[PDB]
Amino acid sequence: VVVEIGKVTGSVGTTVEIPVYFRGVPSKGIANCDFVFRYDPNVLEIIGIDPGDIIVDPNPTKSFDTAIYPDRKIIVFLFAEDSGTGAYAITKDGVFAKIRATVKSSAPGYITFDEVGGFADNDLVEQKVSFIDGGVNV
Amino acid sequence: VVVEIGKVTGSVGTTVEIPVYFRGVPSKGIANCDFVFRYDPNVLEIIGIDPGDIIVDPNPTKSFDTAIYPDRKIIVFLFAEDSGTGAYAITKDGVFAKIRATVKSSAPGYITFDEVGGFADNDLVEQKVSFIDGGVNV
Repeated sequence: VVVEIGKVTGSVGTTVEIPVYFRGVPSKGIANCDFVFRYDPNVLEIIGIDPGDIIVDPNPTKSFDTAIYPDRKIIVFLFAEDSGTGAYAITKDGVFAKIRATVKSSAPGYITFDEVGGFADNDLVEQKVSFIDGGVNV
Repeated sequence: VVVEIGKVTGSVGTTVEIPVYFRGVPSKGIANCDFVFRYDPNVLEIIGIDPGDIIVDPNPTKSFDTAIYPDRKIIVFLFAEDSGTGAYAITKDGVFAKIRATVKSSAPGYITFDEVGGFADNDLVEQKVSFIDGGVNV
């Protein structure tokens, strides 16, 4: 399993979307996972983070949650398959989330992997994961 | 509204419980809130964090969630009233959560307030909050 933060470009004053990709998803699927990303609030102002299309839960906001802490310079991602039967597990490669941010400076806006929490398939077995960094104008 | 991390004592090798108190809860209740705490993984090893009795949701784990990041030295608390009607809102003073940790050293084990996210009543109005620090053997 590989998690990749996309690399995009944008002008000062405009709002961009940075996608987070999941690839190499196992057959059993991913029932839950959580991780933290680091960013610079002086370059990028996070307006919101939306669930990707791989989130099969009919009401994505139930299974997907995020917390943003500017002062700490971190973003927390928490995914917990809401059905409780493994029904809403992530089973296909694609877009996991979309970060919406306003570019405040032309300085590079890095979004880097900081730390992983859990990351397990439907049988609650922990998976091997690798993260690739990205950001805006990098 | 005041959030207080309790102060407890314990011996090296034993497991303790540090309670988190909520006081001055408004009439409308608290529908959601999130915040981060800092700790030292060399002194305290967090085994788990359980929802307090003020969490009225019949299945507390639905409305209450936490993430623990040892390397980053932080604990993230996320409360989001699960009914979606304001039914499971926190409406009375009491114990919000209980941190279970194994004491690994007799050095002071501080659990300090780091940053707040949201904190609103049932009408989605943001509340004024103050945090008091605590920990083990402090």
